[PDB]
Amino acid sequence: MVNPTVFFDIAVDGEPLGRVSFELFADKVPKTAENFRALSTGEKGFGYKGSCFHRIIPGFMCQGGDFTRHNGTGGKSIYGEKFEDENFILKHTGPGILSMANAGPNTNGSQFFICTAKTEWLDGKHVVFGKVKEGMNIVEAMERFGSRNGKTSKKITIADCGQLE
Ligand SMILES: CC(=O)N1CCC[C@@H](C)C1
Repeated sequence: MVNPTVFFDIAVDGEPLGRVSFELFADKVPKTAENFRALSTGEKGFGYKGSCFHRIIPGFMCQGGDFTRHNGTGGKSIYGEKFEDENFILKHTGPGILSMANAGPNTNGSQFFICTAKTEWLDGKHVVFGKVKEGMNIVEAMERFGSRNGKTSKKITIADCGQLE
């Protein structure tokens, strides 16, 4: 087929950091890939633009996607509020993996995370659906504004986002 590609233009307290692009595995997880793709373009009237990465843990991951409450408690999918775990075919093999954040089985909304390391303990618990294609240096830069518990030292936001391919 043709896995779509989306981008995020990251900012720190408004100051431009850089662009990160992701390939979405629509071929393996079509429903999960579509949710992220649609939220990246904002076609449903809501999405990632303007939202922040509320939890960043060095050597672990960068979490974001809460465009409703903006603190890790909200966010919503394009299929209503929450949707089921599609499948656990793909694993958290290393840095760059794009996966779904959740509050337990079948509670996928809009929140997601970018791994900065292999996180195999999350395999079978979080739906992996994409991977960073370009701008891993920017993800590594974001990681420097995080902390051990996850609280960020500065506001890391998605200044702009959309579809590339
Ligand atoms: C609860 C949840 O979805 N997440 C995202 C992945 C890393 C976890 C510590 C938190």
